[PDB]
Amino acid sequence: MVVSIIPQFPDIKVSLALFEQVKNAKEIRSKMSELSTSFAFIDPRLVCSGEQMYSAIYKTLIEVKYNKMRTRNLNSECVLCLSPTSNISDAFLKFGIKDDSSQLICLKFHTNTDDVDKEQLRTIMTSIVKGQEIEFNDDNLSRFYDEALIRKIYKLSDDFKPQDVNGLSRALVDAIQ
Repeated sequence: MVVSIIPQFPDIKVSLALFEQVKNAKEIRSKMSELSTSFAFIDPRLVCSGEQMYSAIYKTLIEVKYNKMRTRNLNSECVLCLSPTSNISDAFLKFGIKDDSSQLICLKFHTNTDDVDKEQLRTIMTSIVKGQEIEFNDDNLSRFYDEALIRKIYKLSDDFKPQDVNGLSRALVDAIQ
């Protein structure tokens, strides 16, 4: 897993873990709203890069710090900011894990943590998720995204013709920012 801190928001830490060969996506999805106070579970088919996720996390803390929290918690707020929609139920429907998900991103905002307990967190995540943790990095995210779904959901122009994941990513960061 990765623990990420934005310089201009020094008291917030976000942990990101990536899981593959996930077996219990259905069970997790059924408890998604209840689980949101502890984790967001995001469908990697919609996420092509780390910078996409970091851009969403930044946008989240900006909206919350310099505006208003629209949802019940930061984990959910981040899913809302990752998505083009203004409605959280729509964001969960599109970006949350699906019954048929075989990979997932597990995200958690820590506000009160002075120093994240990485072994405890990993233990809890793996108690909830039945799958194999792999590194949260661009090499792995590049494997699991679905350009078609991404194009449709972020409303990318058919004219828009990226040459690689870097180009696609850059356009998503733009949509998000």
